[PDB]
Amino acid sequence: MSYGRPPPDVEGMTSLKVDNLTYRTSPDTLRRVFEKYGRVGDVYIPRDRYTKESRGFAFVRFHDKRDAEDAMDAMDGAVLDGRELRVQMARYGRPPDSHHS
RNA sequence: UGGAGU
Repeated sequence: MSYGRPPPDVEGMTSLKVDNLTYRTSPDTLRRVFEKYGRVGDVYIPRDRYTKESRGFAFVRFHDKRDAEDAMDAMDGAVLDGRELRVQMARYGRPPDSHHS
């Protein structure tokens, strides 16, 4: 079982974004950790789709404004080693293509 | 480096 192609509603929701995954974090943790604030519409990683050498972040996505600004006002900048969280609103949309030619 | 999904 996998995401495949989860259809969001980004055209009518807050579409929050989160990043700054530590050298020991994963999207499954980023989900259980940000799900407690309310809900998450997606939690996914570009992982260069075939090289995964980046993984320095995991683009999580929210829909509730009140739960998106709260998770941001309650976890971003809560760092203690040089990088723990970075969360703010998205202003950029899904890729049409970045992995083929 | 703010997303490369069948």
